[PDB]
Amino acid sequence: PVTINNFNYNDPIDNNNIIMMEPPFARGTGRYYKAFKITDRIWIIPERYTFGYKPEDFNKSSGIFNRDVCEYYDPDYLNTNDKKNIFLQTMIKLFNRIKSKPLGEKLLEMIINGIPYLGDRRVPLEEFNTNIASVTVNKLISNPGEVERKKGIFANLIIFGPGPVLNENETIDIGIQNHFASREGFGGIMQMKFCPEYVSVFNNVQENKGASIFNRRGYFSDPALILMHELIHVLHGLYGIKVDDLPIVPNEKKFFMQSTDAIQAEELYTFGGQDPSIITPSTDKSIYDKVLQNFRGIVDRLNKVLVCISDPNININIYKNKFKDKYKFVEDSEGKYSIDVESFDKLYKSLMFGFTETNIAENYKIKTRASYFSDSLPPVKIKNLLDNEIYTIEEGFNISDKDMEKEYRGQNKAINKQAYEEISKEHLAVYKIQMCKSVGICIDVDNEDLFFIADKNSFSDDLSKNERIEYNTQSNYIENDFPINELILDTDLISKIELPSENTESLTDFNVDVPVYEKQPAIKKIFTDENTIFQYLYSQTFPLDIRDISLTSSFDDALLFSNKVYSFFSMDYIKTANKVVEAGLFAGWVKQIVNDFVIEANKSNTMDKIADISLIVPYIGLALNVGNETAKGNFENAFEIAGASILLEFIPELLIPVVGAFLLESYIDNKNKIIKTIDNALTKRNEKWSDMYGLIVAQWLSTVNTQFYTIKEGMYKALNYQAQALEEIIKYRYNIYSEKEKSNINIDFNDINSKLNEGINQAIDNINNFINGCSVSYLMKKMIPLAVEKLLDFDNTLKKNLLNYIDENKLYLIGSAEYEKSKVNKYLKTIMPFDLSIYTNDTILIEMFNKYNSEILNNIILNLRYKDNNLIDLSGYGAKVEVYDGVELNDKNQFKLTSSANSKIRVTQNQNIIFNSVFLDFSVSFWIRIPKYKNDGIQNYIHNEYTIINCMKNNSGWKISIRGNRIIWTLIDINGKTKSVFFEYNIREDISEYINRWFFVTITNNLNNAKIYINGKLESNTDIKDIREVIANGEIIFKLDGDIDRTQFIWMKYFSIFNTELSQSNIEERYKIQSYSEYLKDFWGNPLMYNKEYYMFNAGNKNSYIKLKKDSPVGEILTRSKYNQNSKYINYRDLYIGEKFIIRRKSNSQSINDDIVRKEDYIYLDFFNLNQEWRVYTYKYFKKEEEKLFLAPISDSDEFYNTIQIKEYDEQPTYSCQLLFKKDEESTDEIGLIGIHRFYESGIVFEEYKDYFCISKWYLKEVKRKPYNLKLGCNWQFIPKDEGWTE
Ligand SMILES: [Ca+2]
Ligand SMILES: [Ca+2]
Ligand SMILES: [Zn+2]
Repeated sequence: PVTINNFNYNDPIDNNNIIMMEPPFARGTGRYYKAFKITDRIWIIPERYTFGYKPEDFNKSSGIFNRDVCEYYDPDYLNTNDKKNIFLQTMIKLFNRIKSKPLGEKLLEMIINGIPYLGDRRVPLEEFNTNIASVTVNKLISNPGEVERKKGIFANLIIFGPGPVLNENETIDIGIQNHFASREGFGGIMQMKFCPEYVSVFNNVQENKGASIFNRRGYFSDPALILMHELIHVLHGLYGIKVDDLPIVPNEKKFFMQSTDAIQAEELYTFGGQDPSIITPSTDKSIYDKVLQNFRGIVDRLNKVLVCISDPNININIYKNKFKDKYKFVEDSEGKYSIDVESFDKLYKSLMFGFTETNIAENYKIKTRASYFSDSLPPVKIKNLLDNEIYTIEEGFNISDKDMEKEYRGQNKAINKQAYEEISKEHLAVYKIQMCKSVGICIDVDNEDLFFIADKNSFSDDLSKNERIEYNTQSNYIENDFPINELILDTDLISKIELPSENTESLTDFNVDVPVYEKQPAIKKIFTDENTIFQYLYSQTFPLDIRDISLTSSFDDALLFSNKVYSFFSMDYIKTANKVVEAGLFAGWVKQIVNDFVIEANKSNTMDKIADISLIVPYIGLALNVGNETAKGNFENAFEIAGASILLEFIPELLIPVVGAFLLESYIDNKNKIIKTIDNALTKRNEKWSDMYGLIVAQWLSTVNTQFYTIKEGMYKALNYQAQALEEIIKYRYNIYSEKEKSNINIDFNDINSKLNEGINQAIDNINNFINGCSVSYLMKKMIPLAVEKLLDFDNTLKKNLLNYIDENKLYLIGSAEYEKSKVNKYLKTIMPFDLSIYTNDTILIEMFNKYNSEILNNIILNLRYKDNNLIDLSGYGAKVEVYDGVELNDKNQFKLTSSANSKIRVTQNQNIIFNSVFLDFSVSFWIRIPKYKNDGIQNYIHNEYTIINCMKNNSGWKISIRGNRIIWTLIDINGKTKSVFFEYNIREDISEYINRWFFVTITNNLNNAKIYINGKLESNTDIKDIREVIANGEIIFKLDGDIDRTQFIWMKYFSIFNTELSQSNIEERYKIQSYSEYLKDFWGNPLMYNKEYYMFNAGNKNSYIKLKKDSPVGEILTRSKYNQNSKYINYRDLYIGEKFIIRRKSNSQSINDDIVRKEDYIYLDFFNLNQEWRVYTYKYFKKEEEKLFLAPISDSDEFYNTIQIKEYDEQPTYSCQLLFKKDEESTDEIGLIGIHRFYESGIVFEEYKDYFCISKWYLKEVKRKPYNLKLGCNWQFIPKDEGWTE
């Protein structure tokens, strides 16, 4: 158990637990400090830390010590005894809060027992030397009047009050002759500058801190966690493992980059959480090795130590025993000390990954920042930590009895205001970057708001070095984690060995290196005329001395006029916001513009499913103009084209080393070692893959995700500014009225602000998801594949290497040299799948990942789309696409393959996308229109199979071919074994849904089946378990190839590939998404047009058509003629028959050229009678359920309705549409729908039934039934002449 001593600042000196100490950095001169022993080996000195600081530095000046801290100054802190005593009592409570839990008590116990080795690098191995400034510190025994008697003592930790900057807590170790004992295994006296009342403030952007913009957002820190954070550094320092290694260093070549001090891996380990992942596994191991090496040096000293000259009273055994336990060395029955790998490993992990701020915060239920790389904010002052009404040893601020326990409400700035006070900005110092334009207006930006981007130098190149594979060689992995529960329950973790006496001989060699600090300018100017994020956000603010503003979509005016504020919301929203109204209409207006705000903010949930993009926040580009001029042009389009990478302010130069070559150890005649060797090189190869991935994740987190975090923050600020601006306008407008008018104006600013705030929170969530999705997208498509390339390159080089090896030893491999020849190939075969959770256990990151991977659209490895008269791949994987001259394309994303040699498309697929699941698992989807066979060429049509899409590599692959009325899918495994599945549509039907008609195809493949889907429905299946490997990433060729007729062609649209098997659900869903359009379709499936001749088809009367009756102004219904010629293979009904209709537009007399017919349009339905154009009418006064339509010349009789509204009642994809007659555009009185009705006719000679072109009210209720009755006689389709259909 740990004992926390008690005392008052005025208690008298006793030279034991209360002394006059001579601090290490005083170099043995200067005055002493009243020091209090709070526990063994730990001292508290309630005075300001002055070593290395000028006295005036304690005042706020025009400078700053650290560029990334809102520094608070106060030279009066601790300038009295009562203050010093308060400081003491406060420290006592914090230490008490700390040991209040097992985890904290152990940290304290580990620290107390982690006494520094007696000596350092300069000391001889056979000796213990206490006479160095990292081991002994002196205390003055003498009477106040002389330094006559000084005594030396051993100490582990000395804690002072803060230096010039109150909120800049720090742990310092002792350097002597340019070396640090605490960094080389010995350990040494640790010091700390600490301030308990002025704690840091932080807030999680992805989360809602009270979810109120008009209120204080954020959380303040539990000073006990802050202290435990520093105590972790102390623990590292004491055990001598606070080693230096390759640091994370920020790139600063660009003005938008954040400037900050280099960050050592130890710093990130201390914080824990995601941060350790920024330290590559490479460096992780480098550090592990350095520490191990340091321990080897100590264990060797223990086996050599003989005497201690410095203190003749030191008991060598007592210390050898203590140090043995400290470092967990093992001693044989003979007394020989040696390093035990298990014990070391566990001890190392415990100190670097067990004791972390993250793990501790979690155990003590204390809330803290998300990552070391989180924007710092202005600190707040806790009112009184000594008041149990506000802060307790057991719960800190989150006191349950006060209901401040849930959701860390006790640390919530908006909820626990009685706990703290805001700080006088007048005393805060903040490093700023002043961006001036070469002219000239200037903008100040906090160095915090810039983009932190790790320079390439931050990462290890170790992967590029050679490796020696020997029968004994083994893998190397360091899990950046540690089971906190076992750490807490570890029985032998805490020493049970006697702590030696702290009294020793006085220190006489005061040699030590003292740091010297100095401020630097708090403002750094830079010149740039760039109008990126910083400017855009700026243009959205206004001066405090200005209260009358106006919104404007002009970024340039906003900058030029203080009364002008930029808004990235809609033109309409902007106009309404600047409107001015009568007091009596003000309330209406307030409700209107506020609701409008929420609408605009909510556009953050926009979907773009047709472009295979689920979520997109359209206004991000206008709001920040971040990355590549994202404020110009249409953002959504730009995004569809280049994706996530267009949002980045800078594209990072990744470090992807060529994996060092392997060197295997040969063992002549030894059939065992030779094999081991081989096996090992294999395993090692896998370690190389993992290490490479970690290297990637590390760079992604510190150069990419960091930028995206900056963007999410920028959006939060942008949205906040918009609300503030609107609020400003509202207040201004309202205050223009008289008190009398105001009294009668019903307005509740609390509901307004609540409305805004809510709309913002919704938008923030959408924005956060969109951005995380982008980040993960960039990782997986722009980073990972490049690592895969070099990793596969490595594999190959290793492949021959291994073979050539087995080769040379085949002798000593005799009758087994074979069983391993394959063993090698079959290993370097199946590669390693990337798994984020392997390099981190951060909940947020893991979830981002799983979310991404659970979105089918991300399984798209090829998506050919039309753009600026050209087909490009928008999968994001960069496939190269060559579209040759003979290929015709349109902006309808339709492309045509002809019989010409140059009607061809070549796709060079990305070779670095994992596509070899090792069982075949992928899908292909596309729309197609296959022309009808030539009646005189039917034999060749059914006989000649021709390839349309071929993807082969080494006589293995897949292909789509066609033989007449049959489309075929074929696979060839590496052995030449083939399998196919096909879909054949019937060519003997009166009317076909497929011939010359656009239809959706989808082919799925999995270890067991090959399935063909047509329009969302499954049509064919083939068992493919037999098929072996199938190379599928070879070149893809789109071209007709086979004995085809010269007139043969094929139309294709939306060709795409997924590296997985699509479910019936996904397929049905893709069918619907791609079928959608505002416009109606024609019989063939192309968009319906105005001023285009069409024959009419009836879905309810397939073999019926319309003809003008000879003696009557009506349309009679005749039976379609059918295929005349003979042949046992074909049969169909003629389509180019009946009257030739033409759809005419209604409003806008902008001539009658042409255009697209959209659902709900009003039209005239005409047809050609000889040289004239007639029209279809309805007698307004028919009284029966149905009426025969009136067909006559164009005129405007008041007895006939002539206006028709085209409709779509079917909610599922269809080429049918319906025609409605309504009183007039306005009226909601539906006269009826156009269809066909049966009539009984009995003349003097003939007696029969005869169908007519009618209008009918019966259809009105029928079209509402579900499912939609496709057979309804009111379902029509328009057939225009098409080269794909001849009769
Ligand atoms: Ca790591
Ligand atoms: Ca302005
Ligand atoms: Zn730290």
